[PDB]
Amino acid sequence: VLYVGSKTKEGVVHGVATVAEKTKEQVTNVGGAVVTGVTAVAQKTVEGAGSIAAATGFVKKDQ
Amino acid sequence: VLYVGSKTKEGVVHGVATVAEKTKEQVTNVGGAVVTGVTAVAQKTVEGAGSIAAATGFVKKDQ
Amino acid sequence: VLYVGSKTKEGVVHGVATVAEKTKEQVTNVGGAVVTGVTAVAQKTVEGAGSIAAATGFVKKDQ
Amino acid sequence: VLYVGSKTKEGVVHGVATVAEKTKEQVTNVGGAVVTGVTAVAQKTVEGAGSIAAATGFVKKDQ
Amino acid sequence: VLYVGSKTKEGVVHGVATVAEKTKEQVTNVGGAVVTGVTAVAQKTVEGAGSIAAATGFVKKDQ
Amino acid sequence: VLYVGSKTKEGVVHGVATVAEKTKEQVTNVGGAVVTGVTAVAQKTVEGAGSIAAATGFVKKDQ
Amino acid sequence: GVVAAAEKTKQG
Amino acid sequence: GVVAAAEKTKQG
Amino acid sequence: GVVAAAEKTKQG
Amino acid sequence: GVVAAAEKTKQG
Amino acid sequence: GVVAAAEKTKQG
Amino acid sequence: GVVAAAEKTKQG
Repeated sequence: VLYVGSKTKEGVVHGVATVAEKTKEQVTNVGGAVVTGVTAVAQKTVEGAGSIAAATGFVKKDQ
Repeated sequence: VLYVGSKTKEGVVHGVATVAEKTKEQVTNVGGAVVTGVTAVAQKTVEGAGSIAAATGFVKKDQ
Repeated sequence: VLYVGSKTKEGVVHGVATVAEKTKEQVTNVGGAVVTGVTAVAQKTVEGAGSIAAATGFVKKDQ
Repeated sequence: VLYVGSKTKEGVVHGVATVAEKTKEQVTNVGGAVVTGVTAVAQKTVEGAGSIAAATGFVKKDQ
Repeated sequence: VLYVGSKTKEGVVHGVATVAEKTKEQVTNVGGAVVTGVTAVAQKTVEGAGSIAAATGFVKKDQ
Repeated sequence: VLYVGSKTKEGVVHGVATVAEKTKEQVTNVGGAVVTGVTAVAQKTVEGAGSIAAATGFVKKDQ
Repeated sequence: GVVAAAEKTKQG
Repeated sequence: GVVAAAEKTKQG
Repeated sequence: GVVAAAEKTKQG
Repeated sequence: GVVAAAEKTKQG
Repeated sequence: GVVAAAEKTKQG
Repeated sequence: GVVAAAEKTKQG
């Protein structure tokens, strides 16, 4: 019984319940970005960036 | 029974309940960014940035 | 019984329930990006970026 | 467009979210009645009694 | 378009989300009644009683 | 378009999400009744009683 | 007549 | 008459 | 008459 | 250069 | 340069 | 340069 660096928990999601009742959902984009409905998401990243729900219209970089 | 660096918890979500009742949801963007409905999200990042619900219209950088 | 670097948990999702009742979902994009309905997603990344629900309209970079 | 006795609503429950985090629940009865944890319950009754969460130890009625 | 006795709603449950995290649940009864965990229940009754979560230890009725 | 006694709804359950995380559930009864975990239940009854989650220890009725 | 009973002894 | 009973002894 | 009974002894 | 376009006409 | 466009006409 | 545009005409 030493428990060195053990029984850890990092980047965990559990026990999620969700109900979504809609009559008319309508997404309409022109030259852009849309992110809708992200749920029950977990991750762990080492030596690097971590992004889960990102949106970007555009990254225009000319000469 | 030493418990060195053990039984930890970092970046955890648990026990979430959600109800969303809509009659008409309508998203409409033109040359932009929209993020709607992010829920039950967890993460851990080491040596790097961490972003969960980010939006950016555009990153225009010319010559 | 030493438990060195053992019994760990990193990038885990469990116990998720979801109900989505819609009458008319309509997505319509022109020259853009749409991400809808991401759920029950987990990952672990070592020495590199980690992205789960990302959207980008466009990455136009001319000469 | 007359709408006689229409578009009614009687005995309805909707849009309920609940989280219950316990470490040790213990029920122990001897010759009695226990009701625990009633939620999201609806009903309609015509010409008769309506009971939802009732408890009764005993109804002893001898000769 | 008359809508006589139409578009009604009686005894309805919808849009319910629930999370229950326990470490040790223990029920123990001796000669009794236990009701635990009733959820998302609906009914309609005509010319008669309506009971949803009822408990009764005993109904002893001798000669 | 008359809609007489039409488009009705009576005894309906819809859109239910549930998560139950336990480590040790233990039920133990001796000469009794136990009802645990009733969910997403609907019914309609005409000219008669309606019971959904009922418990009764015993109905002893001697001579 | 009916009878119900319980008992929980724990030394230590 | 009916009879119900339970018992849980645990030394230690 | 009916009879029900239970018993759980555990030394240690 | 790239071009995208959409159009939805509905009389009635 | 890029171009995006949409149009939704509905008489009635 | 980039261009985005939308238009929604509805008589009635």
